[PDB]
Amino acid sequence: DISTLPRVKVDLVKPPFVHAHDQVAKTGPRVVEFTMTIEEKKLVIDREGTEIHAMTFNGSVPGPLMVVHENDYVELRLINPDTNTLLHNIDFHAATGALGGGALTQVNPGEETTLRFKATKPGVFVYHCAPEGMVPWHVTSGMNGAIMVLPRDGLKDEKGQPLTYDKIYYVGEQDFYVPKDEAGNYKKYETPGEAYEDAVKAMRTLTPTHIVFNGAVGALTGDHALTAAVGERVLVVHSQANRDTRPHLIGGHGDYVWATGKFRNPPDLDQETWLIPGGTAGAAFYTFRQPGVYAYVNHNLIEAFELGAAGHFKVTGEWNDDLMTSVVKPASM
Amino acid sequence: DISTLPRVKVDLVKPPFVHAHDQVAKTGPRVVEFTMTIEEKKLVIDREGTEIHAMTFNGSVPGPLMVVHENDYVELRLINPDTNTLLHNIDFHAATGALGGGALTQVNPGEETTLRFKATKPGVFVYHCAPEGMVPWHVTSGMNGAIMVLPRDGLKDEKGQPLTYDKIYYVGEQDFYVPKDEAGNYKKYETPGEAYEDAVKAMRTLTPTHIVFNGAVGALTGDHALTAAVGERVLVVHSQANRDTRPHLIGGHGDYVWATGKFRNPPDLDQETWLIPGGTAGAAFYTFRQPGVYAYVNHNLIEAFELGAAGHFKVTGEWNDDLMTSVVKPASM
Amino acid sequence: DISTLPRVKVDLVKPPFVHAHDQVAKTGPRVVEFTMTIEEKKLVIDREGTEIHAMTFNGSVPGPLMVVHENDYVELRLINPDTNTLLHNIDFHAATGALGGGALTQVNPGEETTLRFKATKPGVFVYHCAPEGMVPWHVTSGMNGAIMVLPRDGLKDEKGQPLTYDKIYYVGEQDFYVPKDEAGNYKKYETPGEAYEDAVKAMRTLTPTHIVFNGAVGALTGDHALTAAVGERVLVVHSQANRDTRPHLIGGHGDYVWATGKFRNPPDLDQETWLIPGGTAGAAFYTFRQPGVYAYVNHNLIEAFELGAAGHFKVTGEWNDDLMTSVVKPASM
Ligand SMILES: O=N[O-]
Ligand SMILES: O=N[O-]
Ligand SMILES: O=N[O-]
Ligand SMILES: [Cu+2]
Ligand SMILES: [Cu+2]
Ligand SMILES: [Cu+2]
Ligand SMILES: [Cu+2]
Ligand SMILES: [Cu+2]
Ligand SMILES: [Cu+2]
Repeated sequence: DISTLPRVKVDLVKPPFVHAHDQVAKTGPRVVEFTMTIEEKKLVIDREGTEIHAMTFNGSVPGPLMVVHENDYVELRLINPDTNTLLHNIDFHAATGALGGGALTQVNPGEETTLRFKATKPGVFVYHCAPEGMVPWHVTSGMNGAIMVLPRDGLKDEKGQPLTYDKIYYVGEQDFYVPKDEAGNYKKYETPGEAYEDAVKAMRTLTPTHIVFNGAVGALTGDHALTAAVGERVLVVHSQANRDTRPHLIGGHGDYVWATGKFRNPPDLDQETWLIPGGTAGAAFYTFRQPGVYAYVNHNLIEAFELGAAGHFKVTGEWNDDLMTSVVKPASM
Repeated sequence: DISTLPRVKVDLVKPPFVHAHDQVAKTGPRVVEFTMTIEEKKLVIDREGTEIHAMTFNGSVPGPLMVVHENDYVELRLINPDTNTLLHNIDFHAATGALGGGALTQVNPGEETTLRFKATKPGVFVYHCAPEGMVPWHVTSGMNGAIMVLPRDGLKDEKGQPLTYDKIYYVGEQDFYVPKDEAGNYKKYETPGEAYEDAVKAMRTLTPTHIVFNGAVGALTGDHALTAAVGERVLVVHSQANRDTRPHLIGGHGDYVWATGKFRNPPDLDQETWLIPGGTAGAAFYTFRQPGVYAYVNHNLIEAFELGAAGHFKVTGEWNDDLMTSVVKPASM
Repeated sequence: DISTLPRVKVDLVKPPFVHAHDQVAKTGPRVVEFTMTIEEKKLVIDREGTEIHAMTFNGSVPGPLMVVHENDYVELRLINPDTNTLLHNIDFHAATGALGGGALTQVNPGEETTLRFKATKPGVFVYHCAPEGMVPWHVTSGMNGAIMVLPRDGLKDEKGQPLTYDKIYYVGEQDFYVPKDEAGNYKKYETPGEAYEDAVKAMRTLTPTHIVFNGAVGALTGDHALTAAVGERVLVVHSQANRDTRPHLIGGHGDYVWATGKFRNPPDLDQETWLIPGGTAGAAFYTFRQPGVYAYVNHNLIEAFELGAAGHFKVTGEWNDDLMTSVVKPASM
């Protein structure tokens, strides 16, 4: 009887940070209550000032990472304020039935709904908007995020021993299809419905104009670089709701990788690069061994360094010359 | 001595249905006799009336699913009637030697051939036409299907216990490269050889104009939706002879997935989405838990909902409110 | 103390051949000394005479395969002669820290450097040039190769028994983005810096003009086909530094495949086709069972047969009619 279970309210935080949670469940099954408010907003996605109408869950691209344990219930209050202009809904790939919830959560501006589902399968999963006849348009406008369903006993390695992360980050990777004039210039629009009328043609090229982490070129750099210390164990959750990606930590590895995101499977070990299919979340565990700057990319390096799918870590601590050293620094002899 | 083995004739059926077979082999090794007749035909592939010259095995795109057991012999009589205009052949990815059979099966219009191979490796496998110098042209004209080579003791899970499907469907996914005029309009042609003269340029864009299940937009919808009941175990075989895909059951999962199709490997569990590389067949097992409409897509949602890679299931039975429920239906308060 | 370890000098050889090595380490950990000299050169990449400025490690596309054992030290002397025009560096995906070495190895024309790293993780790994702000440009100009880090006890199967190859080949697969005039004709240039000024636009299409093995259309055919004998065990290492590929041996299989290249994981069995993500090396083991010609392709067959990602094996020995036979040769009846 679900009414006899504990209810716990969670306040979500902005990616790439993740709300506070316990890896090992410290209670029995609960009803975990989340509220997300839909926001349509203009977003500047590149250094050039290119502007799109973003369709967001909770004001961000990606939407926030939700975290529960296996056989908890997710209870989502989804709010579509009348300041928005479109009909939206939500499909959880973690959920079973009703198109992942999409059939039950269609909210017009001025409406709200509350969906409950049982998180029966452990892993990281995409969630995304999916309105009939407008699915790729909403998704590729940024209206996607992810949910992590932890095993009740936390994460385990390929031999059944614990893997405990010290830090967790959520990297949402977004393909955008910004329409262009005949010369190749990106268009801007006053409303989402104006933007929509060039969108299907732009999408049908299957060629993104931009591919970004955390909603913009350079978003996970500078004052917003990801951080760690030598010795720290970091889980990087990575989603792509519409298009394949191939994450890579430049100067590191994925020590343990669930490339298709599902924790009942043993992780792949020692990955350089892994394929997260479009429509999937994956997760990589790494223990930092060297200080300094790292880049974290989609390893189609064009997509990374030209189209925006690149962020940075800044890592503190002790350089290990056994692991790597410059024997003779660059010089002319 | 192959001449001392039983011979069994199989009459093939039209995808997405699959000929009758036993999961667990009820006889010893056999010679399993199949006949396929090549048919070049005009095919309307979209709602707009776009017409291509399809190059088919047995009149369908995809060709039919053949089913045998490990260490059976496949004996295929391949017929190229003189009503056709091109030279064709067949390459089985299940087979060993002679370019999968392609080197031994070149048939002009008016010719037939009979190939035998031993199905030494269990899994689902692509088969496709592959005439020297015209390989992608034939494949991307629809001239591909798949063969399932079951283990003699049936399918097994990640721990060695039986997996028994109640229903099986074969989803062939086809990328087409329909040539366009300068404005973007799709061309039509009177013969395959006329179509060929714009084909290499269209293909070289690496950008399909259409991506369809069972040979057309909407083919696996309406009166041709796939069906199941709550509680039924369904195996969905999925092939793509030329281009990567990423299948996803909207509102379900792949409970057990062989994403690259080979049953000696333990399946991946609880997948949301999986990558079937171009040139591969994969297979997903799911037990339905909720009634209603599902969509089954390539989860590049542009490819799905704009280019045609989407079908439906209609599932009968009992809604499970523990698994999912609308707590507050969409409303304005 | 690294100074107390043996030093062994290796002279590299031209792909697809691989320098001599021991599968099972016959010494303790060593410092393995490699020298590579950077060469910018014009390269003809197709039958039509299309010419690019290749940026090479050691004169070849791909660069040579380096081979060491787990917990050896790689010590690379990287030489950038003043006959070159650009600044280059090297990132080892096998290495830990300093952007895989890229931060420590920036060499102007006329300079050299020596990097040492510990090969702590077994597998095949990409290495590539990666100069800040010019990364995809160098990589897609051919400036990438691979390194194999063998387990000290050699390769093992999915059950822990030895896998010993008789032959090894290295297939580097290169995506090129040759700029075109308005009609679609490929441009030529007198220097790399001239070529660079059309390069970012060509790359941003995400549509290669050419996709080749061993640096040119047809490079692994004719007098340069790969060779084997029936019964021989062959390891094919395959890398793609920038873009996904899907290798396939036409008329064979990958009996044991590490599709993402890392030997601590059990191989996938009996693969028809596998996905090597861009930014990765993979490795497939096969025992030949049939003589004759094979093709080895990227199984996007357009990429293979139109854009150049196809090579051949010529295999000697005994045809096995149990495995495959023509029962009735093509004929009209
Ligand atoms: O090595 N990462 O580009
Ligand atoms: O959740 N499937 O689009
Ligand atoms: O069967 N290989 O194209
Ligand atoms: Cu929406
Ligand atoms: Cu989805
Ligand atoms: Cu054909
Ligand atoms: Cu093939
Ligand atoms: Cu370089
Ligand atoms: Cu890299």
